[PDB]
Amino acid sequence: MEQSSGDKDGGSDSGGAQDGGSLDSLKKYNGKLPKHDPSFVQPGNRHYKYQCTWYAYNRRGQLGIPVPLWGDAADWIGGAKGAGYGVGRTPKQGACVIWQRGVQGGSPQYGHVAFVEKVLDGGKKIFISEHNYATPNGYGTRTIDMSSAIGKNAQFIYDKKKNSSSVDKLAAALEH
Repeated sequence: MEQSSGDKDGGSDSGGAQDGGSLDSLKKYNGKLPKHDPSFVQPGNRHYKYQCTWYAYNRRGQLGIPVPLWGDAADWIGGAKGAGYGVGRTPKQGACVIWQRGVQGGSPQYGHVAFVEKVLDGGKKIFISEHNYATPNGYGTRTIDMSSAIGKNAQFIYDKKKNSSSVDKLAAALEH
């Protein structure tokens, strides 16, 4: 089957919506998500490095948004309040979702953090990614329905910062 000379497929490049105007910070990247730096070092090494939170700090740094070290996964919503960050339930690209502890979609002891890769069907579903926390051997992606229990428990944290390359008082300094 051909339509010219061969058959090409590239519809998946539009398979999901980029949110574009995510936060305020992300819009300047034209909806393209910022680069990750494996070699980049973050001062957030004090907390649970084997927890979902560490993966979240790294990916939060990917987006060029430095955040203070928050205790445990569920704590992040409260920490955001104190740090002057916004919290919402709107699916926006890039930003990490926080599940509390004892809710569907979260790990009962800590809560759970995941990174939104895409906003699907308009914002019906969200596509998330992870490194190695819940998926062993490899990395996995999953689509969460915003209408379902998993999606309703997914809470989004919006950062006020769009400054990346600058020392943040909260991010780098525990004490003051």
